[PDB]
Amino acid sequence: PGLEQLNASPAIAGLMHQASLLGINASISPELFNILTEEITEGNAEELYKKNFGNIEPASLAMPEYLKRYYNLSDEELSQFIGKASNFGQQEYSNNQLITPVVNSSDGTVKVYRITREYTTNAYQMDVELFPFGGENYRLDYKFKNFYNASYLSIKLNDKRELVRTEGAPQVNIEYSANITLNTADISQPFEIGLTRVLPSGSWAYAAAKFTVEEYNQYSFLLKLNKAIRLSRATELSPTILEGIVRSVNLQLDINTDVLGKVFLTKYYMQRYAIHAETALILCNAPISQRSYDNQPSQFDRLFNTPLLNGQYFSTGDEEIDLNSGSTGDWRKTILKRAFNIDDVSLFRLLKITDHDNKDGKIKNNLKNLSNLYIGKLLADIHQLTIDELDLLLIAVGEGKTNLSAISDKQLATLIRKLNTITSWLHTQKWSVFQLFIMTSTSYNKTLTPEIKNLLDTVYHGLQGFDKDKADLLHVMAPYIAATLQLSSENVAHSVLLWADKLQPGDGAMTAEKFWDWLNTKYTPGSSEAVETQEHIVQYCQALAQLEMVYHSTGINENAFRLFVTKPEMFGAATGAAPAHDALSLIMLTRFADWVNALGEKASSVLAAFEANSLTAEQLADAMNLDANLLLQASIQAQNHQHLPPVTPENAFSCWTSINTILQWVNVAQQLNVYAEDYEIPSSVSSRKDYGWGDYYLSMVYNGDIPTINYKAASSDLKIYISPKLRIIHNGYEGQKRNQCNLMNKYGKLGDKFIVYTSLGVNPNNSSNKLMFYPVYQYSGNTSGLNQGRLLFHRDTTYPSKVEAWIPGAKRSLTNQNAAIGDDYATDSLNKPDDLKQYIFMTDSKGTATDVSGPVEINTAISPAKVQIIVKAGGKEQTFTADKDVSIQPSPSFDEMNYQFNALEIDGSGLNFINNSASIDVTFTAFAEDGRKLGYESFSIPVTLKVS
Repeated sequence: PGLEQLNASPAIAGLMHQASLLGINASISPELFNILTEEITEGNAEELYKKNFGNIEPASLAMPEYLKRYYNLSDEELSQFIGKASNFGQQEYSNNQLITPVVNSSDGTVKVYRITREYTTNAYQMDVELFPFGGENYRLDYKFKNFYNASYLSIKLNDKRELVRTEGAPQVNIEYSANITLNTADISQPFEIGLTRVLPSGSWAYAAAKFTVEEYNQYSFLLKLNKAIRLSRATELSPTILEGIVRSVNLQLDINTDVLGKVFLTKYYMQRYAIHAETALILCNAPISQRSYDNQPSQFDRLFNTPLLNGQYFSTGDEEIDLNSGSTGDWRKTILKRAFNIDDVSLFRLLKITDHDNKDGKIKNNLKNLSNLYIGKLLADIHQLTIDELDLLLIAVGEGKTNLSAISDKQLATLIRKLNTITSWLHTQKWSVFQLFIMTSTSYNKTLTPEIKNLLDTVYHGLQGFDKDKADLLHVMAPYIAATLQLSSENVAHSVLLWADKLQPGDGAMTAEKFWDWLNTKYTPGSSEAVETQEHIVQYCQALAQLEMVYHSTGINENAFRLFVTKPEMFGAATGAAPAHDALSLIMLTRFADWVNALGEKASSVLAAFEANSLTAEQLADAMNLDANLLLQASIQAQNHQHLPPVTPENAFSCWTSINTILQWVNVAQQLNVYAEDYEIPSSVSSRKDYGWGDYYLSMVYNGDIPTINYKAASSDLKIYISPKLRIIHNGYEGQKRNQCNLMNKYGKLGDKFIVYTSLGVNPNNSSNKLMFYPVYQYSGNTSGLNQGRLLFHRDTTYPSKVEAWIPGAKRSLTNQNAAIGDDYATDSLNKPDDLKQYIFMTDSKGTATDVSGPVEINTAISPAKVQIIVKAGGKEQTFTADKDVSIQPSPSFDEMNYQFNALEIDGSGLNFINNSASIDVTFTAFAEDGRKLGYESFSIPVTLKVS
């Protein structure tokens, strides 16, 4: 739980990137990872919508009740993603963005508007807002702060195009509204609405905001909203809280890996520590978010001014604040005092941890400094450390020369990690930070202690004439120094000497040899004055105390300790490099010792095996009494992930560093433990009784069913309710029509209007192919670029060729050079649509030729309204129009169109019954813009009555 062991064993965790780590505590599936990652553009919007959403139209999804129901989210949770909405059209900015759906009753369309506001000028002296009332007409709300005594005010879209001008001089605290119109050309670019007020002498004061207005198709909008929502449910954070994180971290409204990483770091910080979301964010290295959202006070005011000294923290960034300890400054210093719960002195130490460079206690008051001091204090706070402990521990890890200052985000994160790992470790071990500090750090403060004077005298008289040949130096040396040290045996001391020599602790690299030389040469006992080098020798002194602690602190088998000191190489050391003193290393020695003791008596065999290459896994297995394969797969597992010492199968068993890593694989795994007088009706009726083609046979209605039939019985009367859905598709059974239609779909959108050709033939002469081009001529229409016309064609021939279309009437030929294999268009210059009415001769210069006949003009436009449903029961036919009946109407798309009829009421009796059964005719039909019927598919719904 909480993934504590994953935190405990950094080696195992090290294999994986934090990004994956997120998967455990906060819910984000690999695919969800993908859903977050995909980029959303307006072009992409439709497909990604098909991607992210099913058949549902965005008009259906946009309804607020529908979302709540679908997501199973509370109204508040829903309100967090989407700007709040009133009963009225009025909507307001929430989290510095406006999100407004706008539907026009005329069109029957759903369009979602999103506006971005960013202040270029002022932000004081100005407040401007923009609301979309409808297409092309917007309401502008602007209020004035600051004073300007102007003759008139001009609201300008750009330097040129003033939206509004006022003869009166604007006054204080009055938001004034003026209706303004913005064009589609205007909307496309994020424009700057600038309010300039001119007073005779000023002459003017200027304040302006940059608005980004985005039009969203129903589909894409839901997608982007989707990411906002999925984030909030899974991470379990507020959409505003996330908003701060995203807005803070990267470009507006984009969810990135870094952003996820930040959500994760915070969650981890808050899971492990009492810390609330806002404080954990700063731990994550963030700046205090000054914004106020959700009717909550900003992170900053809540952080600093929940209590009141008697002043609201301005956080201006202008004010110089006296942080030194030893001075009484502004109330601002007092502000800091209540917030952190610190004295002036300790605050000074805080500032110093924040910035070593800052000579006097003065602060810029910007966000960076506030974040830096707070970082120092929280750095102390999350772990169980006072500022003293945080200071020693920072110097001990070795970091604190280094200041928070401007520090790499990468480095702040590293610092966070180191602190987290060690703190959890000390916490487990029952060791204080100071105890750790005395042992870790290379400090060794220079002083002639009585203890030191005594060691030296004994050793000095002891070592004075030493002959290397006669005896081992360490051996001879061991009892002298041990004698000085309290309760250390000769062996313990000898092990210590080895470690000291390997470590070389000091600003001056030190060796016992260096040490002895200095002693003989320079040192005199009982003399106060001495060579400055002494600081370095003092280094030796504290260092020995240090090394000794490692042995006692870790609790290592003494022989094993000698082994580590004598051959750190086995422990994965550089073997040429000094035995490591790090946090990573100290834990390593400790885990190694515990392991040795666990081995117990057998440990001699193991450690001995350890001296040579003889120790292996599965040998290790017998000792641990774990299954051999467990160790072996630990090894495989080690080999696959990347580690500080790399791990290879040859090596998995022979070198110790791999062994320690493999064992951690073990720790992780073990942790996971791994009569009739109603209608005696048929119980349904949906079979294609008949299917009919469009009038022209160009388009048709593909099979889609009338889901069920219901009925209510009355005296002589019958009420039957039906739910038939309509489908319109443009594809032929097969042939040229499909090709032409494919061209229309590929090259153009729905309602567009254009000419297609009925009869295509191969030319006698000029043709080897018996193959023909499939032409269609597009017009300027709903979606047309510059051109009046474009000639579209589909060519079967694989080989590259030029296609030319010649017109006898026109006497001009549209040309395409090296047309694409599948489909291509020859643009028309000095385009006249009338020309294309005339007979066209199309050919490849190479073997293909075709002659086109029977030109037809077609209008693809179908209002959902024009399409109908017809019914035959009894004497009278019944009809139902789409506008009333179609709940949501489909966006014009060439690909397909679906129409939904809510429910329809139908006649019965009459419908005369034959063979005691009768059917109710239901036929779906449609009519396009040019005036042909797209097709129709007729259905039957049978009914049975009494029996004669």
